[PDB]
Amino acid sequence: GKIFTVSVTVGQETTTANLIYSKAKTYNLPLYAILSPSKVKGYIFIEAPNKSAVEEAIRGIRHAKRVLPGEIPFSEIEHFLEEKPAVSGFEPGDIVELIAGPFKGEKAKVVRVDESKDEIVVELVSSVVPIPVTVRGEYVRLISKRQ
Amino acid sequence: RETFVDDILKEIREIIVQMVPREAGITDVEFEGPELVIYVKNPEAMMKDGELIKNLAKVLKKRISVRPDPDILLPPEKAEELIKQLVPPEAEITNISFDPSVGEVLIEARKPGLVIGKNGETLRLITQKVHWAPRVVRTPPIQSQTIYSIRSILQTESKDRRKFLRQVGRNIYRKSEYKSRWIRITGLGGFREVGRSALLVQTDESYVLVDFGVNIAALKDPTKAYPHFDAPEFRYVLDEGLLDAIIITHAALDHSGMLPYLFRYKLFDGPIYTTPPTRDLMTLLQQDFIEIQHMNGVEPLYRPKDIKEVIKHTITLDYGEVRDIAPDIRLTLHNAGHILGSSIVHLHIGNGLHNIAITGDFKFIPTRLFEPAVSRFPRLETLVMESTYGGSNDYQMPREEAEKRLIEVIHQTLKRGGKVLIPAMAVGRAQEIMMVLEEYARVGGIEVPIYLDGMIWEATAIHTAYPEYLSKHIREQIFHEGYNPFLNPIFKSVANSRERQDIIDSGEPAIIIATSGMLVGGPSVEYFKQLAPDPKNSIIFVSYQAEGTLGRQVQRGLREIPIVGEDGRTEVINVNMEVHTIDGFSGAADRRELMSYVARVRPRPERIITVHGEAHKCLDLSSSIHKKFGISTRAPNNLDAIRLK
Amino acid sequence: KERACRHCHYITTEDRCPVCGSRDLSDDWFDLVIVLDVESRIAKKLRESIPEAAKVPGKYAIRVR
Amino acid sequence: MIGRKKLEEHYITIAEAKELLERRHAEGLAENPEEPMFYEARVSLEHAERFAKLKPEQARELKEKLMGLFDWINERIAAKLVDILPEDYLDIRVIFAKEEYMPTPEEAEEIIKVIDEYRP
Amino acid sequence: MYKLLKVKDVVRIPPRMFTMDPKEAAKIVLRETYEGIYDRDEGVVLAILDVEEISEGVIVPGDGATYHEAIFNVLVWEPRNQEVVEGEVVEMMPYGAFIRIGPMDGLVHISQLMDDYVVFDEKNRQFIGKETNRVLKLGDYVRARIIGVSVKSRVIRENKINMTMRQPGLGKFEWIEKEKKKA
RNA sequence: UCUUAUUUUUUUUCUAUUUUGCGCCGACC
DNA sequence: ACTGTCTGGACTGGTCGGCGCTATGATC
DNA sequence: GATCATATTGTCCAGACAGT
Ligand SMILES: [Zn+2]
Ligand SMILES: [Zn+2]
Repeated sequence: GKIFTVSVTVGQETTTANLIYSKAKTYNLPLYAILSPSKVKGYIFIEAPNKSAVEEAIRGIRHAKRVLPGEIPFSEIEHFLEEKPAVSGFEPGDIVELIAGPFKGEKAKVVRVDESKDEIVVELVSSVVPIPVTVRGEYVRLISKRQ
Repeated sequence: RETFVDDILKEIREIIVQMVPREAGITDVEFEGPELVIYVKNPEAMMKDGELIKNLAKVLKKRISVRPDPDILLPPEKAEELIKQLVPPEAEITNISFDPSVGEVLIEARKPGLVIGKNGETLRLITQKVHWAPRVVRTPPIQSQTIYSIRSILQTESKDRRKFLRQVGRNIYRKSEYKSRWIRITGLGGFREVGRSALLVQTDESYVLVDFGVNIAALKDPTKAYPHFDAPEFRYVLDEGLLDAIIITHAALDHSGMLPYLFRYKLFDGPIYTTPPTRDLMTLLQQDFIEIQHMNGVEPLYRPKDIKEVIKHTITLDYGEVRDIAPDIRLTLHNAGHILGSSIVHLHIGNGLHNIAITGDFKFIPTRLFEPAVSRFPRLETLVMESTYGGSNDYQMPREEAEKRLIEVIHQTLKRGGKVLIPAMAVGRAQEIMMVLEEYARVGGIEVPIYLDGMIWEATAIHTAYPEYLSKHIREQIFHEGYNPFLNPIFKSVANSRERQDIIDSGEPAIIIATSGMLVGGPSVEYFKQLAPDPKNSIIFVSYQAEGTLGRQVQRGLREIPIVGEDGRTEVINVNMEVHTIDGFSGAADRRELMSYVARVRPRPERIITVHGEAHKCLDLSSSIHKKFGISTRAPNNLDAIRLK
Repeated sequence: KERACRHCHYITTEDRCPVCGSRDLSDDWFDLVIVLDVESRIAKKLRESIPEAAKVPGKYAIRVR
Repeated sequence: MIGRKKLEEHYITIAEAKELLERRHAEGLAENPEEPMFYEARVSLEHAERFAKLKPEQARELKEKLMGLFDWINERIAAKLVDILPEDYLDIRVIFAKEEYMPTPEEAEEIIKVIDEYRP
Repeated sequence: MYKLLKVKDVVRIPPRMFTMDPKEAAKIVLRETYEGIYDRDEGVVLAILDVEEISEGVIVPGDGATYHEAIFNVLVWEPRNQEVVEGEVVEMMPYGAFIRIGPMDGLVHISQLMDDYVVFDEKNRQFIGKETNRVLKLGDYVRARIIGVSVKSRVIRENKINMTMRQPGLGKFEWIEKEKKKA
């Protein structure tokens, strides 16, 4: 089983993965596994014996652009299939950017972070008065590590 | 939290179908803000008489809005014709708009009294003959840009407004009539200080914010410029989204300055209950504040889109209208008398459990512009009162001889051919000066034109748009008589700097009402610069002057004020025109006025909280009230919680 | 609607979970994983992280919120 | 920066500046408008005539005497000394505390009775 | 600190001043150009005294005006750091007192006016000492040295001057006389 | 029958003044 | 040191007039 | 029905370069 990359349209990787799964189910394809992480945008991973099976399976789908010639080592995608909260690795005192939520497109500074409630507390840097707000841990992205 | 809105709606529908006739065809019953909306298929049998609607409103304790179901709807191009035919031609209808998503017709007319009806029967007849629920608004005789912008925003965002109103109605009626275990009053600002007022009414079920404001004087220090956001109760309320409503006492920067800041960072998503004049004046003042903050070079507090969001989240409440704003809290607004739309907030918590009356800024003596403050309530237990002039020696001079002195000074200035420049606030004393001048000129005393410059025209237009919020004399003049005091030909407005230069260069006597009391900005500075060297002119100050400003410098008798002119060179203003100070037109209650309000309030409150003033003045007022009447008076600082019940 | 189980992290269209037989269903889920072979390496990585997942071919996830 | 380059720079005293401002006032009076100068120059002339402790020629003589008496002092030091006109050690100390040199009592005294000559 | 400078510069004389003397025209242009402004390395440009030497004019392309290389005398005022100066209080407001020392107006902090919590009397704009019982009023001669000059702008009024007065030997002339009496 | 902690006064206004681009075709000098 | 080959750039200016184009496959 | 992220990556002359 070798890992290959399939480039797809951004925002609909899950739909293309489901289409490939249906094609494999109804067409007897030698496909071993398909992975589509939510963090990775526009690409999916396919575990298959060879790249030829990958390009044959993705053939006929207009939303699958191409298959990258290289082979991804399993250590690169090992961390993807690991049970780990998104709030891990976030320490207070740094600066983050909020991807989604009511504060979309805003930079803030982490004040309190907890992993039990899968939430984080951030103070807006643009706010003149410091008012902490809570936002989901997966809704932020680290921009600069500081204490 | 759990919600019982579905059960309440089901029982309301059951009560309706028990009482309302079956042939009316009740289809949907929902909550829009604090009101109950019922959609019908046969409005003819629904409102054959107003007695049924009144009985339904009394039994349900809801603001009943009966609208035709969207299944049947007359075409707008024909509905306009039927509305024009049905409405008498005396009421000049200016605009007709249709909302088909929820069946509504907005009629913007110059005479809403004829459109609404003698007892509301004209609206019922219109919505019976045309099958469109009517809402009548007043066409201002003087066109206002802010009111037109607010109406356009409310019209073009009907979907978002309807969704917000539906979610507000669902949040308000999450449970039935609930008796609160405890009632608490917390001051996040404006306690033992002037400005940045903020009140928090806390129960075990709902939380209510009152007149969230900003401190203009202490804007350099963020700690004192804004209400305390570090309060654990406020942090809990804003963090968990438990703020049920925000009520603004009156439209001013110390009571509504920080309102768009919550919507700028999406800290609040509920409704803001306020009177329509308060709403329009608050948006005007917020826009002006943002403009001067952006001009001064500092970062603006919020964007105009935040003011637009505030407009979209604003619910208009008239005087004396009781609305359910929280499962245990009912809100009503009474005439404060301070400015246009100024409202004393009466919060009734529980079924007779407690009653709070937050006066805010108010005036008790009967002024020409506004009626005296309402001192009678159905029930009163806690009274929160302003203490701006709560000192023992704080005694404002009476209005009669103050206006006599102003009139005689203006007459002496115009006798020698000079020009009268009257710096004033955007709202409040400026319109009072206009009314005094109009009363003086109506008898033939002066025929010179009066020029209104720098947003005073906008405030005058807003005042014209809401004449029912004015005094009894002005209401009698406007409604019963055909004479509008604001529509006098003497009142003129400029269009650009060319008209201002023409006014300055004109040799005829004239009266100019400026826009800034401090002469800090607006056309006031230009008028002062171009009229100071002429000794025939005069300047009248109707407001307090702040140290370090041009107004205080010219009031202190400085005959030569050095200022930064063009080309970066110091140019001196040789002040030869007469300087007068008549500060008797302040809209704040006097110490005698506060004592009279305390003595004449009905019923007597159990406790009085003296806020909105300096700490020494607040303590003096509380001690004086306690010594005179025996009522328990408190003057707590910020971040102080008082358990009323 | 689309719902994902909380115990075995299986993605199913109907109410019943036909893999683990539990009555907990979550409307919010990410990280769709498609399993077609038992011995496949990502299925083994799912097994060591979630012992009750990647038992039969289908759809799975690592985290459910 | 005034002009393309500076040729000579001198620390002028209060009295000579007052004389120059009086000459400018006379020139402005010769000029047809009644305002000779701007606010800053007129205020400077008023301050100079309010603090006109010494005549311009007396100030020049005192400044040249200070310049020729010692070597470490400059035009600025002599101008400041003739402006203040010290009488004892207190004002000399509060003048020279932040300066490069804290003068000894003997040279402070010699500066003192150089200063108080023809002092009003 | 007052300063006299000899400055060489190119002066532009418009054709409307051709009939006048070149020295007078150059002086007029320099007076209307440089007077009343603030320079970073020179200070408050107070006056232009005279023009000593002038040169033959040069006409640049695109402009009919004539450019002359002229040397002239400028009287300026330059505030120096840690420099002592005597002035008169002309303006008093609660946060600090404004004293006139020349073309500029220095600001003295109320906290640091004296080693005593002096109260500001709003009735007559007076300063009253709580313990020293010394009264500061308008028109009183004072002496203080400067600690802060703001040269962020070329306008004289926008520039800010802050002095120090809490040090001994400063203050009113009567205060200095009383301190000298003790010594 | 017992260790190792400290303690206090000096910053001001409720607000303001004349459509490009791309490309084609045709014609003239 | 010669010799054929690969790669890169420019192809007169101006004017009158017209014609025509500058989103779409999912999502609730 | 009304919205919304994404939307693929002809000739000729002169200078530089492998090949013999
Ligand atoms: Zn107020
Ligand atoms: Zn399961």
